[PDB]
Amino acid sequence: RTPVLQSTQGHVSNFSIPASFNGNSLATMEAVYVDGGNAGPQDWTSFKEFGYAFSPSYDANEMKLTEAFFREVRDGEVRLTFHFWSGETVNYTIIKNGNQVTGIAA
Amino acid sequence: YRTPVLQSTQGHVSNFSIPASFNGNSLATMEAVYVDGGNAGPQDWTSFKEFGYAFSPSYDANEMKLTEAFFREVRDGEVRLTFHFWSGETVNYTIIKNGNQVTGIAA
Repeated sequence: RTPVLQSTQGHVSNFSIPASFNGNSLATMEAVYVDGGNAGPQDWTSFKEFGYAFSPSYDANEMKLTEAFFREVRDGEVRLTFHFWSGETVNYTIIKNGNQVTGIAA
Repeated sequence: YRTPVLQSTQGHVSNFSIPASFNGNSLATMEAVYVDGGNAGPQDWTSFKEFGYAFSPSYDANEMKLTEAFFREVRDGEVRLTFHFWSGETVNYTIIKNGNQVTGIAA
């Protein structure tokens, strides 16, 4: 099953993507720049750290991307891949300008 | 022109969403002041709160989100919110915060 993600506009300090949880449990998230390169904390991997960089908020139907995550994102466009306990992946695009971030669902 | 608008609700500070129609409008900003005076929410120096940080419209879901960060800077009690659209026109709403609980009352 693939319940899934809304477009949104937010701030780097408490950015949340509205998310229809009902379905799945999140396993991990990758982040890469559009034109290649791992994005976010730990440049040596595309896969980010649960809790530190991102965390699902099942009660609130939100995916949080933390401020620590955005500290390691160069202004621009980033594609996120959310991996669930299979079912299956879900892409999402984020555009970061300074403190502003726009999120675009696939 | 037109004023589609807001429902009463009850929630927790972590989350809080006000049911909202959407249409007509697009939100421009939101003010928050205590009933007894004083700017409420993050940035005491202005009544006008920060779009995206303190609040955000959720057009697809017909909701106004007030974030947890907003509430962290609201002293327990009663706050009047004034939502300003592009433009048509303002809409008042009352929130009562008690600890982690919040009640929202429509105009």
